[PDB]
Amino acid sequence: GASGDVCQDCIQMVTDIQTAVRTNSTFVQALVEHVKEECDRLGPGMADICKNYISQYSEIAIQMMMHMQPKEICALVGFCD
Amino acid sequence: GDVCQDCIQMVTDIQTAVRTNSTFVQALVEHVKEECDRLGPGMADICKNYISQYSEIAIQMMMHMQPKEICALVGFCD
Ligand SMILES: CCN(CC)CCC[C@@H](C)Nc1ccnc2cc(Cl)ccc12
Repeated sequence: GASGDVCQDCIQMVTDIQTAVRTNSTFVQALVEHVKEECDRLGPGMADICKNYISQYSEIAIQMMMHMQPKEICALVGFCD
Repeated sequence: GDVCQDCIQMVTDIQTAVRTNSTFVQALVEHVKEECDRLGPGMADICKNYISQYSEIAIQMMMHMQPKEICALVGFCD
């Protein structure tokens, strides 16, 4: 059903994200920089803290993500199971 | 390019799931709240409260945005 379609879509997306992290040298940098820019949407005070949190934990989060299976990442976010 | 299209496909199906499955949103929000426990004591409650404060906003914004817009917002497209 529809929930089942979302799960498979997530597995497909996550598999390709991992292939991008391994084969595209500018992928991670472009994503992290973009998410830092999105911190501006939260507030004047919140944006500075948000940007600092991403800078601090981005590498570890990507490294953690890379040692997980696509279905595990999707089950973690809630798109699978 | 593949990631962008995968995101558009996933987001289109999420919007279909929200419109056709009456328990989808509730199950997702409750699941993400349960995942806050991985942050351990102290941080778990702060995380659960952030979910309870932004879930409606995030879901409504997501339901009124096009799949490509949501994907460009997260950074998977453009
Ligand atoms: C929320 C914190 N995140 C960082 C992204 C840590 C992710 C750690 C866990 C869930 N992932 C996992 C990593 C490795 N094996 C697993 C096996 C099972 Cl059954 C479930 C989850 C697993």
